[PDB]
Amino acid sequence: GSLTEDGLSYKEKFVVRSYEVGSNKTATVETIANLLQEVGCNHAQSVGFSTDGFATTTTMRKLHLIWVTARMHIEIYKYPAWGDVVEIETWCQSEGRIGTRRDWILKDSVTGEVTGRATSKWVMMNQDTRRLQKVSDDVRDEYLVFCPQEPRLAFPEENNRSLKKIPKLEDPAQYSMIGLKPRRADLDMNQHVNNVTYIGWVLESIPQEIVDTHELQVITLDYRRECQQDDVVDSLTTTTSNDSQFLHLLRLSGDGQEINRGTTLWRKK
Amino acid sequence: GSLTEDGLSYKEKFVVRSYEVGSNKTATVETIANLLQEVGCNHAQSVGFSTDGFATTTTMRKLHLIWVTARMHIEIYKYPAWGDVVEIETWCQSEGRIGTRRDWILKDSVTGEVTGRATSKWVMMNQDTRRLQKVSDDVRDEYLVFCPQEPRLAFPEENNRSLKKIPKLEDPAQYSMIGLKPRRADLDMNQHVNNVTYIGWVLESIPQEIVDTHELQVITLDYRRECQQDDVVDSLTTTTSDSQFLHLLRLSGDGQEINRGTTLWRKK
Ligand SMILES: CC(=O)N1CCN(c2ccc(Cl)cc2)CC1
Ligand SMILES: CC(=O)N1CCN(c2ccc(Cl)cc2)CC1
Repeated sequence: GSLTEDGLSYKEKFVVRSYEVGSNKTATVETIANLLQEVGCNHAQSVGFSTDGFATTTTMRKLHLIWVTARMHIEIYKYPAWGDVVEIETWCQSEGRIGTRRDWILKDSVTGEVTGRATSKWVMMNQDTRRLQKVSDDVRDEYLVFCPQEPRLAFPEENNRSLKKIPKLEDPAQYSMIGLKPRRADLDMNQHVNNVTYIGWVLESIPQEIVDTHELQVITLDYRRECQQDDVVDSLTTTTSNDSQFLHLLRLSGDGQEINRGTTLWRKK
Repeated sequence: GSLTEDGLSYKEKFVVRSYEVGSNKTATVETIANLLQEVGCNHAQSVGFSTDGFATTTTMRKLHLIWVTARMHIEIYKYPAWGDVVEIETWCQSEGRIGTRRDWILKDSVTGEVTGRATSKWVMMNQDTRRLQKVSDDVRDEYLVFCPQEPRLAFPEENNRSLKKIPKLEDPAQYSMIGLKPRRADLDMNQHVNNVTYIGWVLESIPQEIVDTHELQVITLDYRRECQQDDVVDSLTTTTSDSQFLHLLRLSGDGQEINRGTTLWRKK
């Protein structure tokens, strides 16, 4: 991997592994999400930011401040097959008062065609209190020199899917998968549940018949609260719709405290 | 990756990824196990065998025959750190009547030192009936041309840790983690639970204090029965001692055994 010529974005190539593919012999959306996270981590390492997933500065670290994902939106046109080389380009931009954004473009290395795209919205928060806080000018100034300042969007369209408001699923859910718990492989280096695990938990309540006869085209996920190492989660799904659409909700098994909500769009094979 | 000069082994390099490391910022044993499986798959692809994990021949495929792991034994001296390059060499050998074997040597790419080693025993069986079958001479002959015929062992010590018999844990277990279920990420391309998931399930019943103050040095795991997509598993552990543990994975309901194993941990 390497920063591009203008130093305002980062590119990396990946060969799809045997354990990274699903029933179609192509990479799963969780393998894609792991790769987006990996290239974001390598971009941070390339310019001196933390490499723990929070991409902090020394100033943020002494104030116990971190960057946290508020929303992840992924759209895949073609899932790469086992042994294929996928090239991923990533960049970040400030959105002032709303927070910050990281975008990605996935391409087939052989043809150069865009096979997928993703965007994520981030907010600054105190690590201990979990209270959101506005980024100071002195912290912001350290990041702007690594971002393009002219808008560069992976999703430029007028009222695109990445910005749509997601409603809360109402009981009873059409489908459910209960008692989901994270194991040590689901945790990052700081013992937090990896964002990719929540994607897997959302998809667990999709009926296998849909998975067998459709391909996942779009996934949007809002992150409201962290699932702790010892928490148990319920995954709820209701069909909202050639295409199938679902509304999703992840909540704690006991009190029903919401941790995530999202929507998925599937296309018939 | 590539076959070596003599064509009797295969080598591949891997750079450790950010999501592949544990609290020590070094690769987990599950990341190592995934890499061993990956290099075994690439070795099969490089000489025309199936690439689904069963490394079958056309003849085996028409008879519904597969190679299945009976035992996996891994010993790690140094876990590679995030961003390090690890080189893995793998080869396979026939053990006649006992079944077959795949071995691996892990090295630090920069220094060339051996950082780990692994061995696995395989048996042939019918995929539908699950009955073990003796390998025919015509099937065996297709594989021998890709194996060294002089013994080449990752664990040569006479009656070493890789060959020790594992006893069955007796109730009550000292520690337990119950109700473990596989999700779609735990399945391979043919919807079977990946062997690496069972390693993760075994380790779930190790107390976090041990994980926090020790490094896993050796793991031996016997595979008795497959956990299906809709099965629920209980993971049991009892200290037998460095720290040593006896492990047992069984179905949550009837207590049917799926795996047994032992782990050895070294104080940090
Ligand atoms: C970990 C990660 O991908 N991100 C998204 C981009 N981030 C960012 C922060 C400040 C400014 Cl001015 C611009 C961008 C925060 C961290
Ligand atoms: C999947 C896997 O790792 N293996 C290695 C050992 N195998 C093998 C079979 C026959 C002979 Cl003669 C030698 C070796 C089966 C495939």
